[PDB]
Amino acid sequence: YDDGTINRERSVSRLAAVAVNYAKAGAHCVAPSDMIDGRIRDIKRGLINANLAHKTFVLSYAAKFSGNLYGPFRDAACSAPSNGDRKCYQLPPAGRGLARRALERDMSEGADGIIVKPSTFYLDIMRDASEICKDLPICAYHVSGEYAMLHAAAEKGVVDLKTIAFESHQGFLRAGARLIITYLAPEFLDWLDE
Amino acid sequence: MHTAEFLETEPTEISSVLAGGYNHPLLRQWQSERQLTKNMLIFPLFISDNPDDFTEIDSLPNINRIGVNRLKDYLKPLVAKGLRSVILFGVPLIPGTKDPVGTAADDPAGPVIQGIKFIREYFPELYIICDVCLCEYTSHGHCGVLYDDGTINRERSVSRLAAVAVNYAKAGAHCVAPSDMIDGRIRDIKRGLINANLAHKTFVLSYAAKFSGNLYGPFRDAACSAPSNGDRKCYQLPPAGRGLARRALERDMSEGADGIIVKPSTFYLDIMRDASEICKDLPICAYHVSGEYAMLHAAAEKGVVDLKTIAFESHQGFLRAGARLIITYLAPEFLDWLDE
Amino acid sequence: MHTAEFLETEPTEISSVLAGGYNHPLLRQWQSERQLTKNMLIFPLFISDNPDDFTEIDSLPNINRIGVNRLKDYLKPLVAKGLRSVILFGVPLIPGTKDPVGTAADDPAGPVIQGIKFIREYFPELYIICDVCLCEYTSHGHCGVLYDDGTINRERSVSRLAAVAVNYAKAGAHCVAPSDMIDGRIRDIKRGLINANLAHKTFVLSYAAKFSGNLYGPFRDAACSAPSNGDRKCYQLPPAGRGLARRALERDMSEGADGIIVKPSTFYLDIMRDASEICKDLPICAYHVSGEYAMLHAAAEKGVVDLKTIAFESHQGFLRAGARLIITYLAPEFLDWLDE
Amino acid sequence: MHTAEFLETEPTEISSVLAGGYNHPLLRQWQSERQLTKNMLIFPLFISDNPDDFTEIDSLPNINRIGVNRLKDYLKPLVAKGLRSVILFGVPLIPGTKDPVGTAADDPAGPVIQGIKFIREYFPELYIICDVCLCEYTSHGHCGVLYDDGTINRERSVSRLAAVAVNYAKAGAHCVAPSDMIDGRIRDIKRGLINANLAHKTFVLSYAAKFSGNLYGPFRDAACSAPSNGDRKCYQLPPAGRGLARRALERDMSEGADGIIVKPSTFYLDIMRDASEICKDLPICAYHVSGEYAMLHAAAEKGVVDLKTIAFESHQGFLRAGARLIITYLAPEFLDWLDE
Ligand SMILES: *[C@H](CCCCCC(=O)O)CCC(=O)O
Ligand SMILES: *[C@H](CCCCCC(=O)O)CCC(=O)O
Ligand SMILES: *[C@H](CCCCCC(=O)O)CCC(=O)O
Ligand SMILES: *[C@H](CCCCCC(=O)O)CCC(=O)O
Ligand SMILES: [Zn+2]
Ligand SMILES: [Zn+2]
Ligand SMILES: [Zn+2]
Repeated sequence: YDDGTINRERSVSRLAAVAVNYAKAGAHCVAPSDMIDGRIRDIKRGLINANLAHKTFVLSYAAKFSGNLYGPFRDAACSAPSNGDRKCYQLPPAGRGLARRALERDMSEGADGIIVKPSTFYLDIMRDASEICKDLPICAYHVSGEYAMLHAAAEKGVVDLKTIAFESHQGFLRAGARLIITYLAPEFLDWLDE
Repeated sequence: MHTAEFLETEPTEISSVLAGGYNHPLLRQWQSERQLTKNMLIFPLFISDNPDDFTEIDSLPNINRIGVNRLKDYLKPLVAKGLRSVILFGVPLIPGTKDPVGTAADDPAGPVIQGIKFIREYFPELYIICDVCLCEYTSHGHCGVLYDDGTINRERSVSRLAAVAVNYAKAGAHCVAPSDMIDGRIRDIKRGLINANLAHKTFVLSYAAKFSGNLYGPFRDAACSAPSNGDRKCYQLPPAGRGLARRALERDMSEGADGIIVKPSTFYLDIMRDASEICKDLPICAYHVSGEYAMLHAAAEKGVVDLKTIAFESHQGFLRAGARLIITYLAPEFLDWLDE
Repeated sequence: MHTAEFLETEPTEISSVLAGGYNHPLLRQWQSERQLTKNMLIFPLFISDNPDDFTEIDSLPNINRIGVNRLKDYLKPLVAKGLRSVILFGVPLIPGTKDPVGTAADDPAGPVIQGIKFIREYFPELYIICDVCLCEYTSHGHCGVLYDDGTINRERSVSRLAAVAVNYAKAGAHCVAPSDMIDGRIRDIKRGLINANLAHKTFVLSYAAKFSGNLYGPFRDAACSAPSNGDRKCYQLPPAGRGLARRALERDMSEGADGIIVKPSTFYLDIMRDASEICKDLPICAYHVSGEYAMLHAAAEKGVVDLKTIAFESHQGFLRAGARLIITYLAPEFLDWLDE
Repeated sequence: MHTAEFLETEPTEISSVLAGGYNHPLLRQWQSERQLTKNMLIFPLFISDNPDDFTEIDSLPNINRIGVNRLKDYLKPLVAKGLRSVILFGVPLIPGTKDPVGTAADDPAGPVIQGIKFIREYFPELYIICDVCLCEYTSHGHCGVLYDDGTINRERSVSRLAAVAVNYAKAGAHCVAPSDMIDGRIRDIKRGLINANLAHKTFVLSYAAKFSGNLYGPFRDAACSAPSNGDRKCYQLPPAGRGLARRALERDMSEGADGIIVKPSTFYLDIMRDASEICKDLPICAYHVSGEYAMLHAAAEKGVVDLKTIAFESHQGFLRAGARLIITYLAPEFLDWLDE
């Protein structure tokens, strides 16, 4: 909006277009990560009208929280909320009630799956999701801050990288996830073999 | 030209609109099921049998091993800042003090009981929790009395444990927190307290869901006791074992726990949630373990995160998952922050 | 002309649209609550008291009766392909070896215990499960000690059974799987293991929901023992009895089962689901029975189905219904397939 | 000597004792939540456009393709034995009769509608169910109208389907059973029936949970139509997909299904159970598929099982899992057996 807060209507309108265009280009799955109210509905409707809903997985970041764990990401995809705070749309860390409502909402609006982000620090929300979205695949996102915290701790000798990597990621599966987005995927491609 | 495309959309459904509930700073407080207060905080104390002790524990940043004559000067600022509870771990370093049956566990001249008498005299408003285990007192560093083969002897171990716990309560501990994970020990501790006419005044805070893992590093570097010859996995639950943790939670509640501890904490938030449903009528306590505590200190130092920010995030995480109590090495920092 | 008519319809409701979730090969993997892995597989072994045995079991395609000196050569390829667990059935063929009280059940020179010692020595990474029953050892071919009239004697039977199970664990079995279905036997087996100081290391895997039926054909043709004079229906549950199976499941869990077996499997998938709710905190195991296994081999041979396709369909069926373990005669084929 | 050992045991706990409930033949009837009756049975009919047809369907033992002038002589013994319901599948073999949009589906001179008029006139006590799909009528053998690329066109397909279903009801079908699995088709069929003033008298029996698999073999060998160029997996649910089946069940109920079909049956008993909870207020119907039916015939012939025994076991299995209806090719045998 002219004031700087977010314009729901024009934003979701813009977002649905992008998602559809990614699917037109050949993406199998779109994962909206904006957290703007009602965007999954408009993305699903957009895919329907484009005759792509029958082949596009909508993987919503349904429970995405504000926090101190996104550090390295901004240092990669170069984009950190200049002038403002992404807390008026990311949920507050203490807000379990809102996350539960956001989970039911995205499922009801057409999500085929949901992402919980960050992961370790939100395992209880993953569990909540496993009950509310029991018929849907749940995906854990091990965020750059969580990933950097493990690398740092190991380097300092607090823990062993591979041990704490398997512990944290088995932690996702214990809490209800059956999918994991992780920067340690290349190491896991190796380890799971042996 | 590639121009910005905008799809036609439907009017907003009311059911979509959540942001009305967290647009303002005070609303993100409204949205919390429990808010962090000072009396929620339990600070662990490692008591040495050298009474003039004050030794830095290598891998436990800003945490030390302290003897009785250094205790009042260390605990006075904290109690005057709002500290309400301590959890005691004894670290007897005198040679000859460890033995097969963990005899020194309840030695009246031992660090724990002396620590109990100290605090009871000089800080009688302080709530005293005592860890109950043999690992700190055994020659082999395990949490119970072994069989000749080296596995654990359930019967003799719980028999030994109940004695210790009762003795800690006799000495004046308000709360006993058994951390051994040996099957059925809460029953025998409760029965022991009953027969000693102390059950009506002793809180039994069970480490009901305690997991094996890579997060206990600095602790062993403090209370000097890491499972020589063997692995504490045959009694600590496997990290993937949600089913066993749920069963262990129902068991300890049914055996008399007044409260339960989930340990470690951040990495087991889903188990805390499980506990909040199964043990809904009981206080649930999070233990932020030395490995978790050291991981945060390390990450901050490296610039990955801000210590105080991630400390508040992690600990509010405990409250979100169902805990209303927190055992944490960051209690002294939180005594400061909660004021401002 | 008859032309193709098309009714006017409403815009698509989002609530109608599911295909977004399974349009791609990797999504049909995403959609599974559990994926089939190699360590899920338990392969049954029939051990003969003739140590040089290797006899084809007529009605059990590609499955044989093997003695101790033929075991290492038979199990070596499998363990090196990923086999992690075996379930042992003894087949004593020596005359004079069967008797009223099933004495040979725990004979230290008997096929089971000798099989246990063999595997423990030459394959110490293998997890050993022992079937626990008397039917293979009794003169009359029934699963417990009878009354003079021929019905089963609960007390003496469970007394006899607990002894056998404990003896198998003494000999080194990691897991005992009682398959008799006699009321209360899990309690007495657990108590027996407790008193022998073996409960802390022995998995009790109860055949909690075992049904009467037409699917056990080849088994009797292997372990030579089909209910002479009588019917095993007065202890196996009736196929229509869902209520009894549910009660039997709660009972065995409450009596100490660490896991439960549902048998047969395909034809009882709804009971597996029932078990997944009642015994939600316990591992559930599917037993693909010799009749089910022979039915698939027969159907394929006749061209009704493809063996490997229907094998993966049936066994993924177990995982869908709640099982995370499978006892199956197709384990050797699955050791191969899961690789590719 | 190795003697039979017997452990000391505790008195019997009442909670252990279940056998009091199934010791007698009439009790295994008491124990059933539903008993199999004759009016539960629905027999499929394959109607050819050659009215003098009576051709054996290779892979469907004792089942044939029949034209209108052979129908009364074939259905008379059955109706007089207790048959109450039929499910019609048309098999138009005349050249030029298949086409892109499945025009022949609701051809008034087509086998289905002619079959409807036949039965309505000569067997007006018979309840008529019509399969609703395009696969039997399309040039490419798929269950809906395709996009140029070959995937399925949801809108035009459901539009085409609703027309067919309504037309079957106009012709006098009592029940329509859509088997295409295309998202949202039940809504449009119900709306179509409403607008035609037929919803008050037409049962909509949805194939809500229909899975991909290896069990449909003989069917394609009967109704001649197997997915040329492609795979019916992008609309049939994956076998491992319990979550999708549960969602599909809630969807079809919410869209107006009066009943639901689970197909295949034995191999999906856990889904039947799921359905019994989600669609608890609706009749649930089991479809024993041609592959399942052929597998039983094959297994019996090979001696693995007894046909009638395993037929009663499997079909009582449907009732145990929650079904109160069964579509089965063994209906004629069951008309006989249920009498004795
Ligand atoms: C980006 C969506 C996924 C979270 C990035 C995860 C990571 O690697 O840190 C938006 C997140 C944000 O920067 O607010
Ligand atoms: C000690 C009981 C509490 C866990 C220690 C927490 C910490 O600060 O690391 C026994 C744990 C063990 O070492 O196994
Ligand atoms: C044997 C216990 C497991 C069932 C055998 C499974 C098979 O391969 O057929 C007792 C079953 C019995 O014969 O009653
Ligand atoms: C036909 C609908 C009912 C399933 C046929 C049952 C049988 O007798 O095999 C469509 C199924 C298909 O061929 O995909
Ligand atoms: Zn300990
Ligand atoms: Zn038996
Ligand atoms: Zn079709």
